[PDB]
Amino acid sequence: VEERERIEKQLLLEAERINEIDTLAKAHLSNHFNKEVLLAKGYTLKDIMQAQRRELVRKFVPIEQIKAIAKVSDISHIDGEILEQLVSLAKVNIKLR
Amino acid sequence: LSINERITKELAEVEERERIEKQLLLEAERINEIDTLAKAHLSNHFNKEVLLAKGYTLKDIMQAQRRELVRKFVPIEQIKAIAKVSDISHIDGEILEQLVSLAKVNIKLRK
Amino acid sequence: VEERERIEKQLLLEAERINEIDTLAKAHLSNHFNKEVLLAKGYTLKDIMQAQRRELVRKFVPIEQIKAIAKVSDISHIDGEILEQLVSLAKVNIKLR
Amino acid sequence: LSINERITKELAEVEERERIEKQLLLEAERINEIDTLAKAHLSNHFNKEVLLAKGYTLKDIMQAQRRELVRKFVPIEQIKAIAKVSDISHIDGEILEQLVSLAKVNIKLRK
Amino acid sequence: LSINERITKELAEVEERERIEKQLL
Repeated sequence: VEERERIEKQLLLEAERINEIDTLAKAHLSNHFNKEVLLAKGYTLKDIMQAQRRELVRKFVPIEQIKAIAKVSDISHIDGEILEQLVSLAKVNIKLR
Repeated sequence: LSINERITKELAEVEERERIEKQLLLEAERINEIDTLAKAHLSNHFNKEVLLAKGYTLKDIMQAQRRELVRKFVPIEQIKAIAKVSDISHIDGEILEQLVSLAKVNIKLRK
Repeated sequence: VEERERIEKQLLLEAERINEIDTLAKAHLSNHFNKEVLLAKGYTLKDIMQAQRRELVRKFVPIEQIKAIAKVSDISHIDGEILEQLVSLAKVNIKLR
Repeated sequence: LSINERITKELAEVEERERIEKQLLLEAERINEIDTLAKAHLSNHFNKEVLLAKGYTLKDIMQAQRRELVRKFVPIEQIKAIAKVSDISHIDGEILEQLVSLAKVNIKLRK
Repeated sequence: LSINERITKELAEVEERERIEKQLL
């Protein structure tokens, strides 16, 4: 049953990550990307989270890093570990901001 | 081996050599970029001539120049975030390529 | 996989040789023999390099050495180790020049 | 052995002797050139007579004269480049022929 | 001994002599 215990551990980890992302996004980007209205428009939870992450990168991370570190200007299809690096850089940017 | 098997082998052989030629051009551009960066942003003591006199491979010279440029331009926090560690002594590779891209962005915005 | 590693070593060696030859040639012979225009005219990379080497010999190395050391006046067909000796002598000549 | 086999053997035998005769003429011209060079550019102590008195083969005399001419005329850098080494003590041969050709070029341009 | 180990030793050697010179002054 400890397998489900560790699954629940990871569930809590990603839920806390989602909560942090949402809280920091609400005070930074807009109310138009709130979870309720995004769900009403018909987006899944993971899609909502990744869209919010990409918008976060499109606010703090400058474009030049995107076309150099992420190798593409459009964050529309870069998702993955590169997106993790981008959101880490965005966190650094908002820290220094 | 019919005619189609001849054509496909010929085309694959030609494409392989074309890709190799493109790789050679890419390596030449990499060497030129390393030369320009070392001349413009790093001290004379890191010139290829004196480093080669000390008995270092070309690739070692390239990665040393890259590691020095990252420390000079990229802040320590960005290194600790992207590379996940402070030390760049064992980060040569694709992560080093991302770091030098960030250093190029830093020098572009600095000017 | 180390066989490909040494192949890449030799690739870097010849790429550095090509880069050095090109850089020294551009400032010495002409812009007409630039890699871009030579490629546009339809010459392979090795053909471009050997043509640049022969032109280099035709600039620094005097003709008498060519018909004595290389045994022929025309560098058009001498390519090989003799061409290596000729380009070495050209390097010596540009050093003393 | 038919008639054609007779003709081809006869022609090959004749050509072999002609090539040998040409080789003998080439050796005579080589000896004449060595004599002229030793007389014109090298000291009397390297004359064939005194060297032979010291118990040296003819070929040794030729290569010694050549080695001395290369040092006298050809600069040390050209020797280190073409012959890949500074010492000419173990470079007798085709490389020595190239070196003496360069020495002939040097003496021609000197005048 | 890599390149970094050369640079750090060189800089430390230079700084030591500079401190000695300051001590002499």
